[PDB]
Amino acid sequence: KFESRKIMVPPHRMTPLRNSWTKIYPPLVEHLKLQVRMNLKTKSVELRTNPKFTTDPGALQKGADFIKAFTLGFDLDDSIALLRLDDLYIETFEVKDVKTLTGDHLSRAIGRIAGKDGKTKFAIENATRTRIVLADSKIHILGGFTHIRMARESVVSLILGSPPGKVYGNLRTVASRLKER
Amino acid sequence: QHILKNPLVAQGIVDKAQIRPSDVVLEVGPGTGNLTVRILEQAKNVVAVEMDPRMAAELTKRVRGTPVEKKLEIMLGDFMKTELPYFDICISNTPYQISSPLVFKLINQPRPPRVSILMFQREFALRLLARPGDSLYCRLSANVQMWANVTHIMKVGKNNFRPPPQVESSVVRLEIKNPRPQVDYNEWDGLLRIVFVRKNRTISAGFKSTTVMDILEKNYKTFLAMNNEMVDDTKGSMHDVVKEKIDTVLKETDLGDKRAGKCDQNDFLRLLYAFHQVGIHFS
Amino acid sequence: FELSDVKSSKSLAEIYEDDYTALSEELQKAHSEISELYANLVYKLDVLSSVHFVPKPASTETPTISMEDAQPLYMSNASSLAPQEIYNVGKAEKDGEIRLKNGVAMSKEELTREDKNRLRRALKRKRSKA
Amino acid sequence: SQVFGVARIYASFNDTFVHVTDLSGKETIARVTGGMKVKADRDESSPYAAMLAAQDVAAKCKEVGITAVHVKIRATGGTRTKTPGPGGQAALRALARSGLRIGRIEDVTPVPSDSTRKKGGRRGRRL
Amino acid sequence: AVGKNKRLSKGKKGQKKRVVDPFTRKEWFDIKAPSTFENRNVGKTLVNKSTGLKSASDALKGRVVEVCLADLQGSEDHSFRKIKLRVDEVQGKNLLTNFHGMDFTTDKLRSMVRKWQTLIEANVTVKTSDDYVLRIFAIAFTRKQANQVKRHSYAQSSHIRAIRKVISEILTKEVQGSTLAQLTSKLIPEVINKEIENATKDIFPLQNIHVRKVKLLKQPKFDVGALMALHGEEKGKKVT
RNA sequence: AUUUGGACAAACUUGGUCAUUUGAGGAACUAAUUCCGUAGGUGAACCUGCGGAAGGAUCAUUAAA
RNA sequence: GUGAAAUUCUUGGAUUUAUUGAAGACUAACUACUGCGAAAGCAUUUGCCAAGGACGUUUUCAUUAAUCAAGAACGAAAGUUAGGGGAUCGAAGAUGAUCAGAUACCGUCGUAGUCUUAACCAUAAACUAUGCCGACUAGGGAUCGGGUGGUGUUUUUUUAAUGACCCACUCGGCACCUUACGAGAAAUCAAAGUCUUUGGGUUCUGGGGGAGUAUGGUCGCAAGGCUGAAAAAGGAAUUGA
Repeated sequence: KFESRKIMVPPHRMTPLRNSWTKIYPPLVEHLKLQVRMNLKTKSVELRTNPKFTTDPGALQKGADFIKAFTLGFDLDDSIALLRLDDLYIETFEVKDVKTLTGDHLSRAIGRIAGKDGKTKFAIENATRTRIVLADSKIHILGGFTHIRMARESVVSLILGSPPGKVYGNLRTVASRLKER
Repeated sequence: QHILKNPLVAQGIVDKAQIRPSDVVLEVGPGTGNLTVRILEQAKNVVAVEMDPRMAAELTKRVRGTPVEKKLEIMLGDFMKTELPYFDICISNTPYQISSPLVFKLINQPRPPRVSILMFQREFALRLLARPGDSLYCRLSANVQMWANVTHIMKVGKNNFRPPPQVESSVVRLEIKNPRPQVDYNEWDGLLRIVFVRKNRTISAGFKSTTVMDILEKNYKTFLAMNNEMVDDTKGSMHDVVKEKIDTVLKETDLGDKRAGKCDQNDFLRLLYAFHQVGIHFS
Repeated sequence: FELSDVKSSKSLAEIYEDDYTALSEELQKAHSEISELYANLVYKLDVLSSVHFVPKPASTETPTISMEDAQPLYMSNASSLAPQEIYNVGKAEKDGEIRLKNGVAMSKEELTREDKNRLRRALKRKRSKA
Repeated sequence: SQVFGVARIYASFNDTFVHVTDLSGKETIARVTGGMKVKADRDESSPYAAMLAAQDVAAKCKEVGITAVHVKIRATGGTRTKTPGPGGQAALRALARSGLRIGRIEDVTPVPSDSTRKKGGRRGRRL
Repeated sequence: AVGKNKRLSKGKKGQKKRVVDPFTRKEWFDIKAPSTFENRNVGKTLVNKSTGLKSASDALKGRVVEVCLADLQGSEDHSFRKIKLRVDEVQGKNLLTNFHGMDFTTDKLRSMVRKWQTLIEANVTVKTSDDYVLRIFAIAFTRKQANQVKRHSYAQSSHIRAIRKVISEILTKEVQGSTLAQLTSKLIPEVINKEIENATKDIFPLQNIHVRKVKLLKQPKFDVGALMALHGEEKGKKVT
């Protein structure tokens, strides 16, 4: 009853996949019992589950999601967390999805999201217990459902233009409330 | 909120209010209560309305013990949905968002007060004082100018507020025309709305819009229905036959090519009279 | 409090493990350290300003013995408690009664009218004093 | 040996449909919906909601006798966003767990070549 | 919401009782693909009923299934293409289908389009010898030489226009000399794009040359004989 | 269709009638982000449409096998 | 649909699914510190009409040039007049909810506009916050257009193209990185430089903030011309006397 899945890897995320590959297949094969492969002649990773060795039906889907998140550009240990639990999701969107920005404005907006030395993005991640990755313009958020909702909320305010000072204030408020609860 | 910080401007408001010792004064927005104590000193009866129990309680504890307590009255809650008894003078320091409905409720108030000293935004007060032919002229300006006479009093900077807001204000004196002119509010409102849909166009074009002729068609049709007569058959649209009717009235008036921003009250009322004669009623 | 604008050293896996698992252990660490070093200081000053020899106060896992024990080592805490603090008496639970301090329990209904009045005036003057 | 359906997973931004159909999408088999399994409206687009939705549709599909499904996930597309959300991810996981044989996953999100204006207005939509 | 506090709207006035039992009243049909592909039996579909053979025949004359050549042919390397078949002649539980269109998968398109090269899209409308008016979209990307050092490989508008002309004339020559069954037989093993490469090999070195999409626009007068031949008569059992 | 005479006679008035419900005194008892051009604004301590500007805080990945 | 809801639409089956059809805009990814243009501005395909820079040139005229008031051409978005079309978004407006918190102030409908032709309007942080023409004064790579040369791969060979890459050179661009023996109060500037105090040609222009005041320095904008009321413990109080 072997069951298969295929997920492609862009090139700029294909070098690090090789670099940290040796820390990738052990969690796939030892704890999920999931035969793996990398068709480097089609730049894809193929996960197939064996009829007899695997146990959990959902192991295949969690594995596909884990590799997919790593492909979108998350750190290896973060993606491993996505394997470990069962309630971690990834949400993506774009600056033009929020507000149509052209060229230099869009660059400034990504600058305002990142904050100097990433201070802002790290603040959001630490506050709401999620991981954010800016692609060129796509931005991706990994975390629990309500957490990524809050992170998206703050990020969208940043995109519209609230300065990082006010945004950071709001973050510390919600952080205090979440810590007390 | 924002706190007043000038007893001299309070003195000025009272002086230009020019209270008579036989009056009853309706006060909106007491604040810390200096105006309340001054008006209780000057006038005969005072009723002050408030929506915030905290300033209400602080005011009543500030006034309790004085002999003017028998004459002062305080009314709590929102006052757009309650009954307001007759008051000879009005004084208002309210936040503006209710202030516009305050103006219109006061004008609509049966047995309207003699004078009302109000505080408004600088822009809003320029709107109320907007004379025809001035850029600020608005439908609100037309309504208020032909149901009441308005006149500026003084201008209040943002710096005279704790904490200061960022829109400069002013104090204005509103005098309801007693008696009210014998014109229908709803019809006059419909006229102003249609003509001021875009204040700098031509009224011919403003009528040339679609939904305006649709509504006018329905109104004239129900008018001729209650009068119990039928119209001549139109080759195209009933909206178009009443459109040519409006064309006739516009050409005979010779107002079709005039700016809504430059027409005065007199032109508007003459146009309304022409419509009333021809059988058009916007309400 | 304050947030951390530096990169988090532990990923989601770890922070959720932490959420899976005296106020601040750092606070007790600093407290213990300052206590020790202050003991050192008072040692130094007592040596300087006393008249008689004073020894260095002390030096500063697995099951431990307690050589000091502020009880005779054969006394049960059930026997070290005193009757007042394990049961005083207080106001009765049912609304139909009042229960004074000295252990009488009253029923509001079976009291006579004058009794009702006198108990009243007593409660009134107590509440007035308070 | 088996038979295939097509599970169309419309993960809107504040709801989720899991609509199973036959090949050729004509004959709809079972359709459930977020709030429909979750009686509220904050949670009408929640991963828990989609999980229950997919479980029930797996039941109904196993009723009809279809054992495998290709899947076409979808976001609202258009001028709005264009990537399937947590709702769709949750539905997919729940169903593959439920044990229908997943055949081929696609993301058929309608991506406008050249869209009209979007609802926000010049100042920007959200917040 | 099915909550108690979700107040009733005009809405839930008069319902209808679930008594129909739809998937008991319905019925199963199996379809078959033309003889070009290798696996011709693919999936089954549902027909509302059979009381109206009008309904049965009409539903299955409107149907159009859409499969992936990997499933159709057994080789997993055609995973990204995806064809559309429409059934138009039905007989004895068993549907006969012919070619109706092509596409890639959105994943593959996003996968091919990268950032430091030029995209070229050619677009030709033609008609086969079978009288099937057709529309073909092809794409190509300007790759780079084996000793490039320049970061990008951009082509000039002149090279772009030349390559578009070559692609257009190749596509139209091929699919005007062909027939539609012959068209699919060519389009399966990626041979038109091998031609496109081998022709444009002197203007500019390209990569990822693909016939992106095929679109039917008009169909000729129907031909049941042609269908049966393309797929490569019966008695009953004496009920009494 | 219309017409005669009765009783019933709804309903109304003026009441009478009994019946039941519902205002301040007396008298008891119990209980205790900044900005620009233009256009507009009536729930305006300011807001909105359209086109612009920075005179506004960039982290991670990235040649190729 | 939002933070939360709500008008709204839904047994005459809405949201969703499949196959099509129409209508009007729009031209995604490819999109870069790249291109074009006098600026505003300009991205689907093919065709036609003219136009343009650069480069190549042992072609040609032979000072025809530079700076320049008046005037003219064009001039984003909004706006006006008259026609056309009117899918989408959408000032005004009409409405829902007004629930704490605004940390998370919006939802449904929508005139005018947006689109188009013919005229007006002539303004923007129209920015490289800096009149133009000429000349000289530092190194370095990359990149776009043209040309010359070299060399091997990619290519192909009596048919119609003979293009891609690499390397040196080369004019001309969009910008960039290093620094100035220079300049400047400093930021910075390849011009904002051109050896201590000054002449390459030419046009326009000049002699901070808030406050407090005088106004004949001046321009706007107002009203009414029958209409009026007379001191309290004679308290507080489930808390008191």
